[PDB]
Amino acid sequence: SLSLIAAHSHITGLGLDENLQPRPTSEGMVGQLQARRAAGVILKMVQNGTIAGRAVLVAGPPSTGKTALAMGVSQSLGKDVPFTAIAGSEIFSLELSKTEALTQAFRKSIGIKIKEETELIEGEVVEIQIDRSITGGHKQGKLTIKTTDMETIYELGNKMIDGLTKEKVLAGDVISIDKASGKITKLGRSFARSRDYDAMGADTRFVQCPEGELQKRKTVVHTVSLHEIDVINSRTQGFLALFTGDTGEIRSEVRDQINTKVAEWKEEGKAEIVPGVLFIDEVHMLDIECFSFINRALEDEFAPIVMMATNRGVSKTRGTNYKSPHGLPLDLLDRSIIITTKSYNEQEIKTILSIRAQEEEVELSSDALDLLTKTGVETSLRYSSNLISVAQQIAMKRKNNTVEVEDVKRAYLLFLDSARSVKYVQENESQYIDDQGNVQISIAK
Amino acid sequence: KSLSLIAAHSHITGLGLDENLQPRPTSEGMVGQLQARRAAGVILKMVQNGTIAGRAVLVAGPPSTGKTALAMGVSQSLGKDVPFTAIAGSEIFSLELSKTEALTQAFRKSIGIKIKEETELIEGEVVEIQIDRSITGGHKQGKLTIKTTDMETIYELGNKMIDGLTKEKVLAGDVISIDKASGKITKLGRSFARSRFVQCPEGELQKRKTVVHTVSLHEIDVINSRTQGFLALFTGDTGEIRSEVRDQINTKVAEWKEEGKAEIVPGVLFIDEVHMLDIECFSFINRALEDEFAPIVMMATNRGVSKTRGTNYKSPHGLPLDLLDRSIIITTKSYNEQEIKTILSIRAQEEEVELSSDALDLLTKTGVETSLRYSSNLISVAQQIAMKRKNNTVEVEDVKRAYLLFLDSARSVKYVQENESQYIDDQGNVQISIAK
Amino acid sequence: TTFGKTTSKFTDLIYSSRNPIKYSLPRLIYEDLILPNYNNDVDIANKLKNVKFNIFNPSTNYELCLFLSKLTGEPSLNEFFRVSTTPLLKRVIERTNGPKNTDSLSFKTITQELLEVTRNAPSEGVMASL
Amino acid sequence: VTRTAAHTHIKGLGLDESGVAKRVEGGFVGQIEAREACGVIVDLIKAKKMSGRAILLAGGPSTGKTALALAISQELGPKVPFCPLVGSELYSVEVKKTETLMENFRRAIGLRIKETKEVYEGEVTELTPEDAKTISHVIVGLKSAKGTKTLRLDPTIYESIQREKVSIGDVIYIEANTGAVKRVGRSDAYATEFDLETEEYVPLPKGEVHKKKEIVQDVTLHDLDVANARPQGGQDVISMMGQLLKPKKTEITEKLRQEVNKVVAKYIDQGVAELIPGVLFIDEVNMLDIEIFTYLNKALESNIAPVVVLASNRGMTTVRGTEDVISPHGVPPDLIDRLLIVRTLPYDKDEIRTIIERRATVERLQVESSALDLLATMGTETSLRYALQLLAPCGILAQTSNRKEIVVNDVNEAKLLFLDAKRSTKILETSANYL
Amino acid sequence: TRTAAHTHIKGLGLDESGVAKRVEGGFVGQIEAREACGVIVDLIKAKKMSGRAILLAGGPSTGKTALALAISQELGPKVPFCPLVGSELYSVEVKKTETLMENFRRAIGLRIKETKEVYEGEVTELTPEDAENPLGGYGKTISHVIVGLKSAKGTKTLRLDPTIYESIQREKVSIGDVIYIEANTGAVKRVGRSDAYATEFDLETEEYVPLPKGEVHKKKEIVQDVTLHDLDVANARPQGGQDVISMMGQLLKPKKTEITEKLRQEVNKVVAKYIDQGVAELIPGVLFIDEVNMLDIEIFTYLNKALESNIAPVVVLASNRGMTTVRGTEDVISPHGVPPDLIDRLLIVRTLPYDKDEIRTIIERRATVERLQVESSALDLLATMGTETSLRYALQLLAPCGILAQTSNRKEIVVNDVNEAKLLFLDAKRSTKILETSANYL
Ligand SMILES: Nc1ncnc2c1ncn2[C@@H]1O[C@H](COP(=O)(O)OP(=O)(O)O)[C@@H](O)[C@H]1O
Ligand SMILES: Nc1ncnc2c1ncn2[C@@H]1O[C@H](COP(=O)(O)OP(=O)(O)O)[C@@H](O)[C@H]1O
Ligand SMILES: Nc1ncnc2c1ncn2[C@@H]1O[C@H](COP(=O)(O)OP(=O)(O)O)[C@@H](O)[C@H]1O
Ligand SMILES: Nc1ncnc2c1ncn2[C@@H]1O[C@H](COP(=O)(O)OP(=O)(O)O)[C@@H](O)[C@H]1O
Repeated sequence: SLSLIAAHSHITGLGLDENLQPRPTSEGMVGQLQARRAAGVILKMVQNGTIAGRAVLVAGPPSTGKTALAMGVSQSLGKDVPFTAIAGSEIFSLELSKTEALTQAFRKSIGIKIKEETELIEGEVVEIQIDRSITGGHKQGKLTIKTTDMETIYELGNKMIDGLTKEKVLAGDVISIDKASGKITKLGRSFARSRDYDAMGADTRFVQCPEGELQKRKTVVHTVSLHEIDVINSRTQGFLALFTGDTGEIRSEVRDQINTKVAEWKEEGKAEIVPGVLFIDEVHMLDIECFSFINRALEDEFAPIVMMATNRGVSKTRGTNYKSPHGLPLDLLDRSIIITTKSYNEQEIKTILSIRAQEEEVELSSDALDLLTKTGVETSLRYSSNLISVAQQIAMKRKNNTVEVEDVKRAYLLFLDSARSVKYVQENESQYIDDQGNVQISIAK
Repeated sequence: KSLSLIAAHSHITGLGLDENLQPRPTSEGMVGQLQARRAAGVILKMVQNGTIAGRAVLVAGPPSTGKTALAMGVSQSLGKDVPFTAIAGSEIFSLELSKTEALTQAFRKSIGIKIKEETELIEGEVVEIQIDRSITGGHKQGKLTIKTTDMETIYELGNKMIDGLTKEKVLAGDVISIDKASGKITKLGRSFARSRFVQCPEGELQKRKTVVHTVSLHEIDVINSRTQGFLALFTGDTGEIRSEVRDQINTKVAEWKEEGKAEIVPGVLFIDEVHMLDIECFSFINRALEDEFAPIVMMATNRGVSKTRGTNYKSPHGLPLDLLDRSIIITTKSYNEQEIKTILSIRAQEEEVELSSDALDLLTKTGVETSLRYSSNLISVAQQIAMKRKNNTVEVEDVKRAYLLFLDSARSVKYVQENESQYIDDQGNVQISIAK
Repeated sequence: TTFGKTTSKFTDLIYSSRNPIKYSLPRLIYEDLILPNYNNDVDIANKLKNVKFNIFNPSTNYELCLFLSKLTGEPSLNEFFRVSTTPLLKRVIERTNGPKNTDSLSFKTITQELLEVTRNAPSEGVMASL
Repeated sequence: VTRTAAHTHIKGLGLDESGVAKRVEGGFVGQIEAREACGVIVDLIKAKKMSGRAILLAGGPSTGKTALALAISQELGPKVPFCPLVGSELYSVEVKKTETLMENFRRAIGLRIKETKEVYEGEVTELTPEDAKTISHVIVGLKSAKGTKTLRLDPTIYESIQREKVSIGDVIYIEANTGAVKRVGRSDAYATEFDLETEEYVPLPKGEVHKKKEIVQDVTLHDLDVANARPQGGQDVISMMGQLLKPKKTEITEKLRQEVNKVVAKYIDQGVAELIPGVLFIDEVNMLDIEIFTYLNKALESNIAPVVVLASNRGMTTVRGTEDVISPHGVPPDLIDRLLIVRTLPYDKDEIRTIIERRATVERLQVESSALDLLATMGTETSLRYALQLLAPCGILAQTSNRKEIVVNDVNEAKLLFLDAKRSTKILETSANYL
Repeated sequence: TRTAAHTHIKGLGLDESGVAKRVEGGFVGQIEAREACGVIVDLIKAKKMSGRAILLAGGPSTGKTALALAISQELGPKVPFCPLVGSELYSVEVKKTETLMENFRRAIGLRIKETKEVYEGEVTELTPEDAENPLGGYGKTISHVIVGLKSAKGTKTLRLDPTIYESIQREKVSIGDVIYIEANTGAVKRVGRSDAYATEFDLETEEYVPLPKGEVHKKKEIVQDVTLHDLDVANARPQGGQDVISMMGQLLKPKKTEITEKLRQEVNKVVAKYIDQGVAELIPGVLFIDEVNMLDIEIFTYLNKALESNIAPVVVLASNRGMTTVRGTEDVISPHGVPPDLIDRLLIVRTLPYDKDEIRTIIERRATVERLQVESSALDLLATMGTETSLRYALQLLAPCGILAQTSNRKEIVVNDVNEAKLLFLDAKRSTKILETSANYL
C-alpha cells in the first residue's frame, strides 16, 4: 500500500440520510449541518446530470472544513465520475497560456463511457506450422496453444502471420489473442523454460503459465475524458503527450470536431456522457482574464460543475487595483451560489480531535483530551491535531502505551503556535532581520 | 601559445612576496598596497594548502585602486593546473539557465580532479614501407621499417595497421606517433632530410609515458548526465542539469579519493562586480559555501552604502548583512605620487615607449590631478604623435598635444554644463538651430 | 580540419577528416561511469528503471495497455512499450504506415482529409490547385 | 588529505536513550530544547506512519538551524533520503515553480530493491551458432585461469555479441540477468600473431568465470517519474555524442504519477520493495513567492508527501509577491497554521569559546589560552562567524613564523589584515567617493 | 438532455418586413436591439459589406450573449460563427496579433462543389495481361491490367493502365478485397475485406466491411465546406514527402508560427480565381468577441488596421463597462473600455434592463425548458427575488428547488422549497453583509 495517514483521511463521504438530512456525527464529518445539506444537493445535481455549467462557492474563515467538504463530496461521488482538484497557482504556466490551461482543466472533468466486450485466448505457444500455397500470395498457419488444463489448435491468416512475425514468438511464449479485434500481445516467457537459455537478455520477462479455460469472455467499461481525446487527435503519437504534458495549445477546430463526434456517438448510441466536478482550491489568486474566461466558459453544454473555496474577506483582486468581496469580481459573484461555513465550538472540536486521534492509533486519557480541547479552543485546531502525533512519540520515549497530561504539556513546551512566536519575535526584534535589512549579530554591546 | 597584443594587466606576473610572506616595494610588476598584498598572500597559502573549503573573501575599496590587479596577481601566482574561474555579475542573467543553475555551474567549474595515467607509445621515423597484395587482393601483407637515433627495427603489419597507414598516407622520411591500443596514428612532421620539419626522435622506440590529467567537476557532471553529450561543453546548451547526477558524482569522487586513484585540487572563483546580483543569488551563495566541494570565492566591489538589487533598502557594499557575516574583508587604499609614477614607468616599459623625465613628471601631475587610467591611456596615444614628427622619445609637446586632443571626465562635464541646450536632457529637450 | 595530406593500378581515397581541437578524457571516468563492470551498477539500474518499473509493460500494466489500445487503435499491445524505449530518430526512420481498426476513439481531421486527396492529384482540379 | 567546510564537527543530535541532551556531546554545545524537539521529530520520522508533516525552526542568524538540519540528516542515516534545498532554486526558466516543488517533493520518497549481480567473464574459446535464416541458439565457451565453462545463449545476446565484433580469443563480459555484453579486448595468448596491430591485449582473469553478488539498489519516485516520462524517447546505454534534439523539462501529468504509484504498490505487495520516506529541507523559505506558499497547502495534503523542514531568520517581514501583508518569519498566515515552530536561542560567551575550541580541534590547530580568550572576546564583540573564519589565517601566520602554536600576536595581525562588517561600514561612512 | 444557461433561444423573433413581437423565439423584451440585430442579419445575408464592426453594450445580465447566439441561430449552421473571449488572444507561443488574425480568418467560409467519378466494389479477378512481343532482359511485361469489379446489383470488368499494377502491389490488393478507384488519378486503395470472407479463418486481424451498394460506376457531386484558416494552415505546412524534417515535425509538438501575409495573399488570389470560374462561393461569418475591456491597446490598433481589409467579415463586440481606462494606458478614460479611434468605426447598440413581468416570464420559460413545474405563488416569490437581488440568482435557484421537491417525493415547486433554497444558498449581497460584519480573520 502506498498511502499514509493524510491531513483529512477520516472523511469517507457525506454524512447524510436518504432524505438529505445530516447526522450530527457519521462517516467522518462532525457538525456543519447546512453546508453538508447544500453539498448533498450539489451531489444530487451532479448525479442527475441533466444540467451543466454551474459554479458554487464555498466561503468561510480558515480551518472550518471547506476542503473537508470537497473531500467528502469527492468520496461520496464514487468512482467512474471524474473529479479534478487543482489549485490557483497551477494555471500560471511557462509553456501554456492561462486560458488554455483553464480549458484543459475544464475538459479533464467530463468524460464518456465506452463498453468493450472481449474474447481473450491466453495461453502458451507450443508449435507454429506455416503453410504456403502454390501462388504464395497468402500464407496459412497452424497455432498450437496450450493451457495447464487443455490444449487445442487454431488457424491463422496472412495478417495474423504478418503480425506474429513482428514481435517474434517461439515455443514457450505466453501470448493472448482477441477473436473479435485481433489484438496481439506478448506477456513474456513461461517459468517452465527458465533454465534452458542460461542468460535472460534485455527484452525478455518471465510470467507464469495461465490456467483455466482458453476462451474467456469478459466485458470492460472504459471512461475516457474529453481532454484525452483532444490530446490523442492532435498528433501522430499523442499518448506520450498525455503522460508528459507537452500538449502545447491544442487548436479549437479539433475541439469542435471532437464535440460533434461525441454528440454523434451519443445520438447513435455507443457512448454516454458522464459529467464531473472541477474543484479549484484558493480561487482568490487568479488573474482577472482567467475570471473572465471562467465567466464565459460556463455556458457551454459540455461544462462541468465548478467548486471554488475562498477564505478571504473584502480583498484586492489580482490583476486589478480595486477591492472586491471574496477577492472575486461581481460578474462571477452574480454567476454563483455561495455556501457559507461557520466556526466550531468546544464539543465539535472535541469530537474532531477524538476522531483524528482514533485514526492515528493514539490512545488519549480524558484529561489530556480535555487539555487538547482547551488548546483547540484557544489556539487553532491543527495545532492540537499535530500535538497529538508529537505527544504520542513523547509517550513512546517514556515507555508508555497511552499518552498523559505530561506528554501534552511537554509537547506544548517544546513546540510553539503562531501567537507565542509572534510575541517572542516582538520582544526580541533586534536579533531578527527587519524589512530594511537591519540586524545585530553581536550579543555584547 | 596564448596570443595577446598588450593587456591592461599584462605587467602583473604575480604577488611580490618573500619567503616570510612579506611584500617587497617593487616586485613582479606590483607596487604599493602592502597590507592588501600580504592578505592576498595569506589567501594564496590558504588555497595552496587545500585543507579548508568554502571561505569567501571580499576586496572592497575606491575605484582604480588595484583590486583587479590583486586578482590577476593571485591568478598568476597560482600557476597552471589549478582552476581559476573569473566571471562578472551580469553573466549569470541567462535566458536558458536559471541564476542558481548558472551559479552552481560556476561553482563546480572551479574544482578539479587530478588523475595520473600511463599509456605506451611508439614514435620514430619511417624508413621504408612495403604493401603486398595477393592475386585476388583478399589478404594484405606488409612490412614497416622504423628507426630512431639509437635503434632500428622492422615490423610485420596486420590488416588493420595496413588500413590505418593507407588512410592518412605515410611516406618515407615521415616522423609519426603510433598508439597501438587505440589505432590512432598522427604525423608529427618531416625529418631533416633534404636529399613543417621536426627532428628525429631519440631513445627507445617503445616508451611508457605518464600523462597527468586535470578534469573539473562540471565536465564529469555534463558527461554523466545522459541528456546531452560532451559537445555541450563547447556549444553551451547544458540546460538545467538535475541534482541526482551531481550526488552520484560526489559519491564517486569521494570513493575515488578514498581508494587513492584520484586527488582533489580546489581552486578560486573570482566574481567581479558582485554588487549587481539579486538577493536570490546572494541567498544561494550563503548556502552553497558549506559543501565539501566548494571553492574559495573572491568578490570585488567598489560601491558604498547603496541599494541592493531586487530589494527596496540600502546595505553596505551593496550586499546583505548575512553575506557579509561569512566574509573577511580586504581593504585597498588610494595611491601616492611615487606609486603613480612607478606604475606609469612600468606601463611605459610594457608599452615599449621611451619617456623623458619631464614628460613622466607631467604625466604624474596629470594623473594625481585627474585619474591614473587617464594617464595610462594618454601614454600610449602620445607615442603616435611623437612618431608623426619622426622622433623616438616622447617629449612634453606630445603629452600636451594628447591632453589637448583627448579629454577626461571633469573637463567633459564642465564643457557640457554650460552648453546643455545643445545636448538632449532627461525630458528629451534639445535645441538644434544655431539662432533663436 | 587536420586530415591526411600528401607531402609530395588505382589510388585509394579514404575519408580521414578530423578536428584540430582535441578533448582528452581519462580512462577512469569512462571505465567507472559509462562501462559496466563488477563494481558498478549501470546495467542493473538501467534494467530496473526501463523494464521492471515501466508503466507500459504488459506483464504488469495490462489495463493501461488495453485502455491505450482502445484510445489509439493499435493492433498490438506492445506498441507503447516499444515506442517509449527507442530514440526519436530511430522512431521516425523506421515508421511504417500500418493499418488501424475503425472501432477506436480517433479518426481523421478535416485538414488530413483535404491532404489525402491531393497526394497524386493532377493540375486544373479545384481542390488540388487550392 | 582532509577537508573542512563550516561543519563536520557535527556528528549527531547528541541525545541519550531518554531523549534528553547533554551539554557538550556530538559536537553540539547549548540549545537543549531545540535538540530534544529535533530528536522527537527524528523518532516521528522513524515511525513511518505520518505524511505531510511541516516543521519550521526559527531564530537569529548564526544560531545553528542548518547545523540542526544536518544533525537530523546524520541521525536518520544514509538509508533515509535527504534533499537539502534553498528557496531560490524553485525558480527555473524551463518549467513552472509548482512543478519544481512537486519534483522536490517526490525526490524525498525512496525505495530499496534487492538485486543479484551475475557475471560471466573470460576468453572466448568456442562461438558456434546454428540455424533453426533464423538462429535458434548460440553456444559460447569461456575460459579463465581457474578453468573453463560453456553456456547456451539466446539469439538476442548473440546479436549483442555481434555488436561488439567478438571473435575467437577475445575476453568478454556477459551479465546474466540484464544481458549486456562488453568486449574487454584480445587475450595475451594471441599477442604475437603480428608484430604491430591496432588491438589492445589484456591478460586472463585470475578468478572464476562465474561470479555471484548480492546488491541493494536505492531509487526514489522522482527517478521512476523521469524514467517513464522521456519525451524524445528511450536512450541508448552508450551515447558519448549528444542527442540530435535537446530534451527539456516538461510538466509531468498527474496520471503518470498515479500509474507510477500503482506499479510501486504492486511491487511492494509482492515483498520486493521497501518504502523509505525521507526529509525535504528548505533553507531561506522567506525567498518564496505567495504562489508557491499556496501550492504548499495542497502539496502537504497528499498521501505520499514527505516530512518538510523550513528555516527562516526574518521577523515581521512582508511576504514576497504582496504589498500589504505583514507576517511572522516571512511565512503567510494561511500556511503558518499547519506547522509547529521550534525556537532557536542565541549563545553566550562560554558557548562561543567552546565552539571556537572545537573548531580549532577539528581543523588540527593548536591555540593558546590567552589567544582563545581574545578570540572569544572578538566573537562576542563582532560575530561568532568572524573568529571561526579568522582561525585559519592565524594558523598560516603561525606557520610562516616557524611555530606550531597560535599566540596573541598572530590574532592581532589577523585582526589587522582582515576586517569585519562593522569596521568596513565605519570606513564606508567616513569616506569621500565610494570608499 | 443537457441544458446550460441557454438553448431556450431560437432566433430573434421578427416577422417579415416588420417589428419583432414581444413573445417569440424565447426572447422577452429588448425589442429595439432585436430589430437592430435583424437589420445586421440582413446586412450579413446581403454578402456585400466587409470589415464592419458592431459593439453592443449594456449592464450585466441584459442579453448580450443571448443576442449573439440569436445572430448565430438566425444565420444558420452553414454560416461560420467563431465565439471568442478577450482573454483568449494572449498566448505564450505567438504574438496576440497573429492570434487575432487566425481568429479573423476562421470566420470566412468557402463552399466548393466537385464532381467525382469512382469505381468501387469487390475484386473478382486480377490478371496482369502480358504483351504479344515481350522485351528481352525482362519478365512479365504487362500490356494492360484486367480487373473485374462486383457490387450490389452490378458487375463490370475494366481495362486499366499498366502503371496501376504498381499501386495494386503497393497496397496489397488480393481477390475478395473491396477497393475504391479514382478515375483520373488512378490511385487505388483498400477499403477492407468483404463480409463473405469473415468466417474464412479461425483467428485473423482483418477489417471486414459490407459490400457497397449501387452501381460500380457513378457520378456524384460533392459539396464541401472549409474555412480560409484551414486553407492557410494546410498550405503552410509542407506536403507529404520523404524528407526527415516533415515526418520529424509530424512526430513532435505542433507549435504555432507567424503566418506571413504572402501566403494569405496567394490564398486570396487563387480563391478569387476559383470564384470567377463559378465553382466556389464565399460565405462570410461572425467573429464575436465579448468582454472587449480586457483587450490591450496594441490589439485595438491592429483591429483598426485589420478592419480595412477586403476579405474581412463582420465582427461583433460586447462590453459592460462605463467610463474606464483602456488597458495598457494610464490616462485614456474612454466609454466601454474602447479607445476613441475604434469607436468612430463602429455602430453602438444599446440594451435595456428588464421589469417585473419580463423577469417573471424569463423565469417561467427557464423552468419550462428545465422540465420543472412551478406554482403561481412560487413564481411570484422568485420574481420578487429576481428584482430584489439578481435575475441570474433567481435563475440558478430553480434546479436545487427541483431537487428539494424530489427529496420530499413531490413533482411541484412551492413556497417552502424556495424558502429552504434561500436558507441554504446565499447571493452576493448577504455574503458581503456577512463579510463586512465579521472580524474572525476572514
Ligand atoms: N466537519 C469536519 N469534520 C471533521 N474534521 C474537520 C471538519 N472540518 C475541518 N476538519 C479538520 O480540520 C483540518 C483542517 O481544516 P480544513 O478543512 O483545511 O479547513 P479549510 O478548508 O477552511 O482550510 C482537517 O484536517 C480536518 O480534519
Ligand atoms: N599596485 C599596483 N601595481 C601595479 N599596477 C597597478 C596597481 N594598482 C593599480 N594598478 C593598475 O591600475 C590599472 C587600473 O586599476 P584597476 O585594478 O582596473 O582598478 P580597480 O581595482 O578599480 O578595478 C590597472 O591596469 C592596474 O594594472
Ligand atoms: N550549538 C552549536 N554547537 C557547535 N557549533 C554550532 C552550534 N550552533 C551553531 N554552530 C556553528 O555555527 C556555524 C553557523 O551556524 P548556522 O548553522 O549557519 O546558523 P544559521 O543557519 O542560523 O545561520 C555553523 O558552522 C555551526 O557549525
Ligand atoms: N430577453 C431575454 N429573454 C430570455 N432570456 C434572457 C433575456 N435576457 C437575458 N436572458 C437570460 O439571462 C441569462 C444571462 O444573460 P447574459 O446573456 O449573461 O446577459 P449579459 O450577456 O448581458 O451578461 C441568460 O441565460 C439568458 O437566458
